[PDB]
Amino acid sequence: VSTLVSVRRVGHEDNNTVTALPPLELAYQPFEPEQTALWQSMDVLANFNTIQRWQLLDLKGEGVPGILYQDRNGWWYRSAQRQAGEE
Amino acid sequence: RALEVERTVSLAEVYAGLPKDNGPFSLAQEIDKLVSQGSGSAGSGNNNLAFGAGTDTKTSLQASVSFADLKIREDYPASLGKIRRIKQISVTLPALLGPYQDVQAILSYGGCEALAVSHGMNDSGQFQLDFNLPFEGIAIDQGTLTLSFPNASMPEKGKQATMLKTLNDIILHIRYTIK
Repeated sequence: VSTLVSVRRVGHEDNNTVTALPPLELAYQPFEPEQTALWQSMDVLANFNTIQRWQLLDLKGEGVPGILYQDRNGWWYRSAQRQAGEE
Repeated sequence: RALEVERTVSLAEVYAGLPKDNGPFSLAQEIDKLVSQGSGSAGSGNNNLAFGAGTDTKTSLQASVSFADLKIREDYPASLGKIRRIKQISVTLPALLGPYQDVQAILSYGGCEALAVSHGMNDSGQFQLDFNLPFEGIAIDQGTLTLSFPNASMPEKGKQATMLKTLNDIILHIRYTIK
């Protein structure tokens, strides 16, 4: 991507000089995945398996994927929620 | 020359729907109670959850159910046939095991009277189930059908003590005829 990082208004005098304003400068959120890549254990998803009938998808709408296990008679769901603990 | 019927029995639904003075209980909340402590019971009669009484089964968690208490004979009118005999029973333990894990469970009745559960996913006893002599003589309205999980005691440090705490239900797929 190209990101617009600096806009400046410049006036030019006739005696080959410059009348300049201080620039409006803009900063963007960076994508440096080589440094900030963090690995974390995932024990929340116990017995999740693509060999059996599990799925990361969202029912109920709700925009964040749940965990659906589906037998031929009943379906078992785990809706995504909020940890009340720390963050 | 027969009427071939399938019936599903959820044992946590059965144990929760016992009458009062017969001790209704949650199967998921009373298995990890009995696994954690040494011994106990849950309910009474034939719809009870306890440990085995005899030798070599003291560390085996047995979840028994009665057949007349299921009232399968009320699912169809008596005008179709008064003879209703079991053809095949399969067990399903929902979402318990991975693709490379095993359960050891024995489904018996009080030869062809017992059945060993291995994967618990529409699991019959057999390596191949062919209807080409399983369960001749067994009526749907008499008897009791128990399911024994061996080594299921945590103070004795058995395997499947940690595994039975993560148990959701026990599902029995009873197939029977109406001749």
